[PDB]
Amino acid sequence: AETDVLIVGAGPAGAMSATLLASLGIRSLMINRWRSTSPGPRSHIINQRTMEILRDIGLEESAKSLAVPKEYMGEHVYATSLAGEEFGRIPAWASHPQAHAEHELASPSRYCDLPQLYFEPMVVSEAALRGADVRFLTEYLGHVEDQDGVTARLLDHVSGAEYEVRAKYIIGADGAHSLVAQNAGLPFEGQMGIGDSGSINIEFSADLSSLCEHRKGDMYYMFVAALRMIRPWNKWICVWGYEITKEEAKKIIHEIIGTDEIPVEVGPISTWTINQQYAVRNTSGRVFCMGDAVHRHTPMGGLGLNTSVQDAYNLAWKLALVLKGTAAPTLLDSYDAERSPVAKQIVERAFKSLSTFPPVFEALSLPPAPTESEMAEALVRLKDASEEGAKRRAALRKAMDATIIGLGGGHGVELNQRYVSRAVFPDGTPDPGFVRDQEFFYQASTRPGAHLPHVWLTENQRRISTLDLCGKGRFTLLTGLSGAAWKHEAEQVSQSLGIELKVCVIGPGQEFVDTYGEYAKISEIGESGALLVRPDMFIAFRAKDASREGLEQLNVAVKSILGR
Amino acid sequence: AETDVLIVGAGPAGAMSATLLASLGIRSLMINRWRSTSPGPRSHIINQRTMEILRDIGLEESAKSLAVPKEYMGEHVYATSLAGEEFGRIPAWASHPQAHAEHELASPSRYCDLPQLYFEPMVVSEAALRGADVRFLTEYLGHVEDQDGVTARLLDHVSGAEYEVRAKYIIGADGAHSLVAQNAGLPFEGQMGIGDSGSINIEFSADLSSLCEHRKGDMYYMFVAALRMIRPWNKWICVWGYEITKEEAKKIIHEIIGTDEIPVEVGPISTWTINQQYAVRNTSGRVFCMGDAVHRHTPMGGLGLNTSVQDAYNLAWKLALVLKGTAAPTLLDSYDAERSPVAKQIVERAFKSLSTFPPVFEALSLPPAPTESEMAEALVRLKDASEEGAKRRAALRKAMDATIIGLGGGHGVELNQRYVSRAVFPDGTPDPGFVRDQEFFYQASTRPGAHLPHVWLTENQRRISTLDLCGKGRFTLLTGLSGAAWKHEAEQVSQSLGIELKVCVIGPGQEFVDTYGEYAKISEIGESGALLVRPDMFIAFRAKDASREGLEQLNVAVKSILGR
Amino acid sequence: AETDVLIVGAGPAGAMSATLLASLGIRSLMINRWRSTSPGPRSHIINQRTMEILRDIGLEESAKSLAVPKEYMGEHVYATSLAGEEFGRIPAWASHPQAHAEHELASPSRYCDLPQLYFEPMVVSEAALRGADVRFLTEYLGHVEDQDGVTARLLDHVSGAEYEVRAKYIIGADGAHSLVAQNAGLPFEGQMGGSINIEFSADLSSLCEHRKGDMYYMFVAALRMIRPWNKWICVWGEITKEEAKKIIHEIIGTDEIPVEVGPISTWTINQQYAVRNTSGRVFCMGDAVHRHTPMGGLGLNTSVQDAYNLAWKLALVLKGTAAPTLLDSYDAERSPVAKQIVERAFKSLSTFPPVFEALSLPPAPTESEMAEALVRLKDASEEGAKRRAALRKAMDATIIGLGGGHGVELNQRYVSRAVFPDGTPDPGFVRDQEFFYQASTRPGAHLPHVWLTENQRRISTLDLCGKGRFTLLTGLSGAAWKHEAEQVSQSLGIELKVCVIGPGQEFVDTYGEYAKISEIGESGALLVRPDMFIAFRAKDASREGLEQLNVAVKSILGR
Ligand SMILES: Cc1cc2nc3c(=O)[nH]c(=O)nc-3n(C[C@H](O)[C@H](O)[C@H](O)COP(=O)(O)OP(=O)(O)OC[C@H]3O[C@@H](n4cnc5c(N)ncnc54)[C@H](O)[C@@H]3O)c2cc1C
Ligand SMILES: Cc1cc2nc3c(=O)[nH]c(=O)nc-3n(C[C@H](O)[C@H](O)[C@H](O)COP(=O)(O)OP(=O)(O)OC[C@H]3O[C@@H](n4cnc5c(N)ncnc54)[C@H](O)[C@@H]3O)c2cc1C
Ligand SMILES: Cc1cc2nc3c(=O)[nH]c(=O)nc-3n(C[C@H](O)[C@H](O)[C@H](O)COP(=O)(O)OP(=O)(O)OC[C@H]3O[C@@H](n4cnc5c(N)ncnc54)[C@H](O)[C@@H]3O)c2cc1C
Repeated sequence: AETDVLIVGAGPAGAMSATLLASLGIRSLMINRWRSTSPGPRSHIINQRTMEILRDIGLEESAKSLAVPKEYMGEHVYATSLAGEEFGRIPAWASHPQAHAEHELASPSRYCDLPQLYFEPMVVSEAALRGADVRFLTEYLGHVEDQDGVTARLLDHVSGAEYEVRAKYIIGADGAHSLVAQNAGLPFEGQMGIGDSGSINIEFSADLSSLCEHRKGDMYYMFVAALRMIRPWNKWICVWGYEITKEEAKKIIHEIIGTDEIPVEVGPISTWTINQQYAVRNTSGRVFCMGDAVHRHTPMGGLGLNTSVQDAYNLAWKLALVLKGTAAPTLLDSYDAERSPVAKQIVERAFKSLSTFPPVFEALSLPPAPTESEMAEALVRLKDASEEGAKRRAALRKAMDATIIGLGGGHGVELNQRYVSRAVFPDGTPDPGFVRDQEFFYQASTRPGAHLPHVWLTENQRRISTLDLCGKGRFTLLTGLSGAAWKHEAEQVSQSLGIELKVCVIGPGQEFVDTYGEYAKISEIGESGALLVRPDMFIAFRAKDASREGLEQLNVAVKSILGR
Repeated sequence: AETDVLIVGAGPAGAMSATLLASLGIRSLMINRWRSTSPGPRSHIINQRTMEILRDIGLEESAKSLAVPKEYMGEHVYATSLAGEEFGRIPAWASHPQAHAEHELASPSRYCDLPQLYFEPMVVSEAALRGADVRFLTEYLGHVEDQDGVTARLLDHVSGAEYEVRAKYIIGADGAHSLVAQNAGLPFEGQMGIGDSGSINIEFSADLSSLCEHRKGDMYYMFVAALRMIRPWNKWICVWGYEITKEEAKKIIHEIIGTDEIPVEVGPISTWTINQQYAVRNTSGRVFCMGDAVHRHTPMGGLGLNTSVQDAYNLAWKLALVLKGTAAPTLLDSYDAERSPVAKQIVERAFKSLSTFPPVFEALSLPPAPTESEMAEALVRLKDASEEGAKRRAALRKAMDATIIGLGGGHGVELNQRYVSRAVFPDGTPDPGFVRDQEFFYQASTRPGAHLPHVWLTENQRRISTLDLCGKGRFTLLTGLSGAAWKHEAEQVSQSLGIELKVCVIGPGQEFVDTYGEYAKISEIGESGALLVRPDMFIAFRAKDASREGLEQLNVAVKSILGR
Repeated sequence: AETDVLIVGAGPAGAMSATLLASLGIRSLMINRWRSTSPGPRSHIINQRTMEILRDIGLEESAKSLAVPKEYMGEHVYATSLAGEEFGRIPAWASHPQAHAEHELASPSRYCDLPQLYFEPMVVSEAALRGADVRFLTEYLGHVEDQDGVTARLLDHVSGAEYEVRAKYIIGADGAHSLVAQNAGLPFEGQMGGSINIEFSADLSSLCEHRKGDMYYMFVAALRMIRPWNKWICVWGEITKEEAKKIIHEIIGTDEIPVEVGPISTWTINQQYAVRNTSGRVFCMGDAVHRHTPMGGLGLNTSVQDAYNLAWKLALVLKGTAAPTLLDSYDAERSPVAKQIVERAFKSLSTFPPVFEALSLPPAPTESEMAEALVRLKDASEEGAKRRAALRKAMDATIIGLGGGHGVELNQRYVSRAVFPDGTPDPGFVRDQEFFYQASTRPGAHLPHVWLTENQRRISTLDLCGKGRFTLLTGLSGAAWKHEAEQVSQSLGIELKVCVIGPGQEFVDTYGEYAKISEIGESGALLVRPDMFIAFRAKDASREGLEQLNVAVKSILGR
């Protein structure tokens, strides 16, 4: 067997890698050890960046059809049981109107709930239909790198046969115990969170619409076990901290529903164990790891799947340009530089969220483990008509509010990627800062290294996002009428370098129109300046004006970005 | 390699076979020669029976989310071009209110438009997630039957390796040139339709919502080329009768749109060639063929995919009962008996529809091939203010009306399955007839051999169909309060035979309630009578009353149905 | 004071009369004794004919905004209480798919639920905004007819003043104790044959949303939706205390939804119909000429249709384009509708009693008697079967009064001087004419609905017509009709629009459903009154066919 890229792993990072490469005409073989995509929905939260990627490759409309919308997600209930009395609620998944506005402003896409159970086959299917070879029941066993490519050895769980694959690169998308990361010898750090422990996950079916429809929520937390909607509102899952459990789980569930009179049907029961670590480096020679393979962490914030897919989006177009000989192999160095700091920041963030929960119990004057008599008292203490009862209600409210960082509040974490690499050609301006907390709030930036900011233009008097002008596996140059020279400069650069760069001259009477003036407003530069946008939506070059010197630079920057 | 059932082919008949078997705990391996599910949407019409199957295995809600609804499908336009003047319209896909009522009455499910492009991965994915092994890039080469099973030889298009699979049965779901049907030596009949010829199919993208949204339709026919919505209303395909075609197709398209000012983007271009035949027998020893493998025909009526899936639904539960030793292998004889007559009837029906089109041209006083001057005159002749112009307008209207048999009018064809086999235990009543034309109109029947009729009951004051009580890979017995004895008779029969049969006693204060009285009305028998329903929704046994003799029979009928 | 038409009464028949007359440029003065439109919800069902009238004067979209749509309306529950066990359901208001199809086929409009409480001000408002003078707190006291008009005496409940109004005609829209009908001396018949109504508020959505119904009958008190699902009224067949809340809790079968008891009012019908609706210059309509049970909700709907029949006639006569003989048709056509609806509404009362007999229940049941019958019904016996079937049969038969009388609603058949007969015999109803609408293009019938297109958009044959004028429908081969209609129009001084339906025309028979429903050649014509009724039908465009249009119009107009 021979391919250009062997993709070990078929979860979110692998499938997306296969889909993007195929889209770019790169031959790839993607392998999974197991029979199917993943039996249970491990991750459900889809952030804006993932939706943006889905939009760019034309899969957002399917993702949207399938997924529960944002409006359903908002009501996060803390309570004793589902049918019991609430302690309080918090506006999760950006459902507070101010959060929602900040959310809407940051992207054309929105939060939805879409379980991995559904997300994966949707992407594996599209990988297959696009150029990509896909082969499950096939186990990566190891590989040996030489100067020209790699040779992987595979074990075929249908035939019993074993075989080799020759490839130019290997992507290690092989999950939380990446054998590909071991064999490439990737250093890992931040091993210690607390003592290693995970969770237990029980799927079930029951029609609790009568308890959910007035107060629609992605999750309901009981003091700590979580009830998470899989479909609204009949498919569910109970999660709690941590182990063999029988069809007694069915009592636990009843007690988590606070009532034993909805018919329940207990599905599968799985345990999730996490050792929290991030790879210091994600690349070794011809090997590139991504997804859980380089960042292993708590589910808090649901950053994993989303960061996993973004790893794939960073790498794909880079592999493709190198494979085609339009970019030097040095281009592949910026994968580690851009995407390695994201791996540490998200493991650290996901862990830090866990510490926002104890204060909820403290507010309740509760120990880490509480007797029901203990918990029943805390509820009484909470309806106390005294100033001490006030202080207490306020303390609980403050404690609850603080958990939001892990439940839709980390907009800054989701969006604020800053890239420093050879891939990103610096424009000479200093880094401006975040005016506000950079974990809670997205700050739009057009400085090289930042994601292209969203704003609405029109095409045929119809709204189109600045993002929809870009991507599609190519470089795009955005300017305005006074920067007409960019067209020509971009033509000469594209001929000489054998690369595709589309230029869009936004303005009145043009194909794309700055009809709300929001482009002029967000660009940070004169009408005649230009922004150059990577196939992965990131700005790699910024021009203040169309002046000759400004025009001359474009070539220097592209060459530099390509390693040429 | 070893499996119980080798499934050659991964299209609609194979995937559905794999999904159902897996659901029944039967080990299966399903193989496809190619990289992906199918690149283009060959078949889009999903009839009620398919929707019913999707409902029973819990995939209807996904099918529905993904698919264009019935209301969109109705407006069938005949015209010169999309932007030109209509000749007339017909209420396609049962959009006439009387058609719609007949439609709604016949099933809990409804027509939708869902291209194969989407349908296939949805089912292949669910097969995989359920027990089934699935392996693409693997070619069936032949097999040799012996007394105990079969040995297939496979060619692996990734490894280059070749290998054997041992299986107890083989399903030949391998399409219009089934190698499995050749090797099993299946006789084929009705070879001659006319001279063998097919069609050319051009995918394209364009935003013709401005020409489609006021008059929403599944297809637009131009005098004969068809414009078919893939997604509304921006993805499309042109089909005409028939050959290399370049990016000139793009002119053809413009002329089929009647205008050259919507931006068009020309996708893939494929040719469909059909030799119309049906297999006289679908079974030979341990081999069972289904789908296009046993019925090859015109798309008129879109019966293929739907009949293909129904073939799978007939067989699966039968294989499973035999594989488990609860049924004799004789049980497998009724596959040919029930499903072979469906194969001939649908090839013949699909062909016969083609002859409803010429009279449209005759009404137009048009030759088989017409010069534009010829066609432009016919339009003039049609606005003529004379009695001869009247006769002409009426003739065209009559001609157009008659095409409906192939565009949603064949409800009888879709639903009127009648089964005679060992599987179906006859109750002694004669065959009642169809009061109305049996190709246009569904006639509900509870006589053994017919599909269980749909009507609404309630469960928790919520509507539930008689169909939702049944299926799930088991036998179900429906009766009423006065037939309480059925419970016990069914218990004794199920113990002694080692089989699952669920009994539902419908009535007031019961789990399921005949709240509209529609069950009493549709059942054709006293409250105390029983209907026994196969896992495939077909009635196999009918009891007039709970009398001892009536009660004694149940055992005789089940034994007989199982071959025991 | 002076006006052309004094409209006594401001309910549905009066307001609609004022609105239509104003629309036709006729001066009218509509009065009403009371402060407001009516406080009570009263009649709620709006049938297709009323909806079509609302469509024609451009008020359907507003009617549809206010109203509960048909899809809410279908689940008719019979039960012990709202929160108790159902006996069964029936598909009310044409919710059975076959009923629904028959319904949808008969008209562009559909059943909705819109309480009088809302319907009335919407129409009184539109009367006022269109030419009409409207004056509440003003009581008709009597009148005296002479040769040239009438003089009504009015009592003004604001000023205390009393005053005279001179008018050409008087419409007696003054309700179930018409003083206008008494003074005109209208004979009444069918004097051969009261309810209490309690409004309340309560959020019973938890009991109603999975089973969406216009009404819930308890065994016999009715729960009726005012707004879904927090507004309610309890009806059954005298004083009441605040104990009324107690009755309501037991009708809800539970006392745990907060309830808020609104007004409490009694309805006391005396069932009669007027043999004649017209005397000299007086014309009565609405409850004034047909008084009956609510069964079928035909009253309001028939009331408005009375107004639609008369208005364009008064207008034509008032303008001198029609002889006063044209007014004679109003009794000829509307009076048989008045008897047929009183008789129908009463006959529906007979269906309910069997439902008890199926239950082996006395007319007045005790809670134990009625607890036994529910046991008797879950019995696992052949005699339990016969009984569950007897109850189902009994329940099914009530549907004639709950959406099943489509024939009653639509099957109007006018014979009179305002309908020019075409020589064909009356064809019959192939099916029961109380349950099933039968479309007809024979003169005397309502113009049948089918869809044409205009700009490739669906438009009903009805939308081509009306608008207070005569319309002539034909096809391309009947092009001569346009000229014949112009000559006739000029000579008679009366507007008649001609529509030549066909390919390349303004209106197109795009589905061929016109050719199919018309009953005549492409070159034939149908002439449609301002009230949607066919008054003339020609088979083809022959000279004799053409020459007859003028005879028919002259004849219709009385000239
Ligand atoms: C039970 C469970 C529950 C979870 N719940 C949540 C949650 O509630 N919220 C949340 O945010 N996150 C959750 N996660 C985390 C989530 O699954 C990860 O973020 C995500 O699946 C990792 O993406 P990935 O594609 O990098 O890795 P994976 O999705 O694990 O993909 C790795 C792939 O590589 C394949 N593979 C592994 N080894 C080999 C080999 N030797 N040869 C060939 N193929 C191989 C595997 O079969 C797999 O298909 C959960 C994970 C699990 C297991
Ligand atoms: C281009 C095209 C357009 C069409 N358009 C329409 C339309 O507009 N309307 C309509 O009603 N119908 C249409 N059809 C018909 C429709 O495709 C069939 O009804 C349906 O796909 C057949 O179902 P099936 O699963 O039995 O066969 P298929 O879907 O053909 O499945 C057969 C499978 O077996 C596999 N296979 C074949 N040989 C081997 C082998 N030796 N080893 C292993 N695997 C093998 C194939 O890869 C394939 O996956 C179209 C068909 C085509 C090809
Ligand atoms: C309490 C009640 C409940 C009802 N419930 C239902 C129901 O549930 N379902 C149903 O189908 N039908 C019901 N009806 C019937 C419905 O109200 C009638 O069909 C409808 O109101 C009659 O329309 P109308 O305009 O002809 O009469 P009305 O609506 O009574 O209009 C007559 C108008 O004339 C005015 N008037 C009377 N006398 C004089 C005078 N001397 N001077 C000036 N003005 C005068 C009155 O104020 C009134 O506004 C109910 C009627 C009542 C009274």
